[PDB]
Amino acid sequence: ELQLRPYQMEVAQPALDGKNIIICLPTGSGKTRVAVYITKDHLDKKKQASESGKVIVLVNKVMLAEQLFRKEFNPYLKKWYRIIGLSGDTQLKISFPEVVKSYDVIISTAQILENSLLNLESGDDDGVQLSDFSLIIIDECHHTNKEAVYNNIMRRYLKQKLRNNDLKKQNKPAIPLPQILGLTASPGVGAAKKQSEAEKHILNICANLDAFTIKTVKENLGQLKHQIKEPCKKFVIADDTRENPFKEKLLEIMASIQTYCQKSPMSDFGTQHYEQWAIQMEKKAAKDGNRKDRVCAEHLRKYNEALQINDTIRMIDAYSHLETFYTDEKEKKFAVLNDETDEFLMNLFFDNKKMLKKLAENPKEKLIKLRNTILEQFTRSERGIIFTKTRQSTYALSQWIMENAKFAEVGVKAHHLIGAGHSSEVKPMTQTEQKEVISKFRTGEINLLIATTVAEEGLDIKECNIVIRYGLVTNEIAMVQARGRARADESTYVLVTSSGSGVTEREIVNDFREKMKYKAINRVQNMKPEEYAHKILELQVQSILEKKMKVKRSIAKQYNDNPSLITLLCKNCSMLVCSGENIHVIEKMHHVNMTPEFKGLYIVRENKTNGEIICKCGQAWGTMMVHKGLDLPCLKIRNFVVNFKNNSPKKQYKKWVELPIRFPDLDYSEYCL
RNA sequence: CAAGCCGAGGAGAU
RNA sequence: AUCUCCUCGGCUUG
Ligand SMILES: Nc1ncnc2c1ncn2[C@@H]1O[C@H](COP(=O)(O)OP(=O)(O)O)[C@@H](O)[C@H]1O
Ligand code: ALF
Ligand SMILES: [Zn+2]
Repeated sequence: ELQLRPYQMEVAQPALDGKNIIICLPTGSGKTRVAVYITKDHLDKKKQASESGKVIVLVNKVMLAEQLFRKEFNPYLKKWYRIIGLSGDTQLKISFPEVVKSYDVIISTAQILENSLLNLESGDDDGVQLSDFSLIIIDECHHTNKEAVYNNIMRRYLKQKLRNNDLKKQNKPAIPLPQILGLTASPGVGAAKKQSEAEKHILNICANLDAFTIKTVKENLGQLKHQIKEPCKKFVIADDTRENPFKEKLLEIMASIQTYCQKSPMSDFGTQHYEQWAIQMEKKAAKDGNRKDRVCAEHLRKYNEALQINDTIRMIDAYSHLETFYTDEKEKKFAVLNDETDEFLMNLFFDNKKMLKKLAENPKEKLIKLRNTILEQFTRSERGIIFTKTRQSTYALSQWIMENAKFAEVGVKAHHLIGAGHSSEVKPMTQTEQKEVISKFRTGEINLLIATTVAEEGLDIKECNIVIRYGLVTNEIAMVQARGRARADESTYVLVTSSGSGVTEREIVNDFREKMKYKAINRVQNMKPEEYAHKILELQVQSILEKKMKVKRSIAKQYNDNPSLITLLCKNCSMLVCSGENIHVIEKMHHVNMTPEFKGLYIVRENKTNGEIICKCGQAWGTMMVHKGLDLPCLKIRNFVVNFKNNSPKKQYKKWVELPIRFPDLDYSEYCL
């Protein structure tokens, strides 16, 4: 019961035979269906040729594999060919390499394939080679960039093609190369002010994919323009003239402190510059081992973060933020006990804690304007999406909807969604839970979704009525793909932000960028095949040379692997904590210090199962990892400082890998008895 | 369900 | 060439 549309056939017509190419069309245009038709045709062709038919699909997002397998690929091609879908959630009880030759239609996340290839290179596992496949398909080709996943794969493919081209003039024997297909909407641009640079970017993409063409549609183009409707653009601007009372009280506290330790901002409050100088102050103070400098800088950084959320968020949230913060601080110090600097700071806070708590309840905003727009549009509808920067923002919006009685009066449903993985002060969602909330939305049980970048790509929905960004602009690709998800016959696109910032300017950029994309695409579609080949070959060669250079510099990077040359100190107090040798490793990942001569030092805490460690000052250090019955105390380099044996250059890495010198794996024979 | 390692991209600054 | 903030994927342990 497979179906196709005219423009679909037109755009794919080259690839139906040979022509490893790309496809560029707006969202929800049957790209997936195009791919499915091509898969079926390609395999049928292989069978009629008495030749092995292997296909594979690659998606950046884990959600997307399940989506494609569920709704598009498995249904149509189930009867004809075996199909299977893989991801991180899935368990490859068989393995990858084996299923490569079992199900004959693979769908997989990228890093899986790469991992198998890399293992093959290592020889640890049988692994897999490109030859095994006959047709490699891709989605969201735009990711194919300097060190992106896809690009790693393609770099291998390109290398092999160069070898085959070398053989072409040396020896008849050659190694097969699978046909490569590409599927995207916006190949995107590398932030090029000029359109010549943009067309160069495009050509770089094509070369990274052995494109031979972009091959967009022209003839049925009108049918598509009719078929697909663009949401009406809407600018929303709100200025934070109010909020002076509360914010200014806090700003005065900040000034008090910068004077309290001679902190010259050299910039304003409510930005990143201030944060970054605060961090550089922290760096300097650790290089000094001095207090009142990194600690005060860190507290000021916390305050600036509170302010910057205030720029877009209800102040109550910032008060809760810092309330929890200093709560933990007091708990740490009491646990340690069970100086003037911290005393000044904590008291300085608590002196205004309750008063500022009272202030936080006062009204007077962008949030109000957003509520108005949402309510109005929902009444107009008689589904909704929100994008913004931070998960915390999504939660705050959900609370704002929950508490505000007007939204209840409207009856609009709403729930927040955020990305999998833990991001430090947010409860990490679950892939399963993401599916749940998504279906709740797709079942009408949720009418107003909240999401981060993850939602911007894929997440195909039949029809969404409202799309509203809230103070979120990064790059045109993000914005355009976000607009694509509107998907309703009558769609609306909104963008909210302050008028002081250049956010609106960035929006206008992305508009101009969209224009430039076509301006360049039409310049390349109408290009010489020979000149096209020359440019693409040069770009592919350049990319491969760059990768080789990067590999060589990386190889020369880590060569020291010194056993014990150092001393690890606490960073608040420059107190000795460990030595170069007393450390040991487990899982070739973690580090630990047994030899309870260390144990005489550290302190423990736990509240709410791997308990946390803290210093004799109160500095946080690490966790108590349960491994093989042992409660090994594992520490994070991110919260300590170095001193070499010689010349004492104080340094700091945040990641053990940064450090070339090596430590040994633990031998339990020591701990016996 | 918790914790940890690595890689990547983009926003901002040098 | 380099630093900070937000997102993706994979890997391990409980
Ligand atoms: N042969 C066809 N005839 C009509 N509509 C189709 C056909 N194939 C796919 N579609 C439509 O295309 C949509 C899927 O588009 P898809 O390519 O998956 O989105 P995107 O292009 O954003 O990845 C479906 O909602 C379906 O209605
Ligand atoms: F391939 Al699309 F939106 F165009 F997921
Ligand atoms: Zn300490």
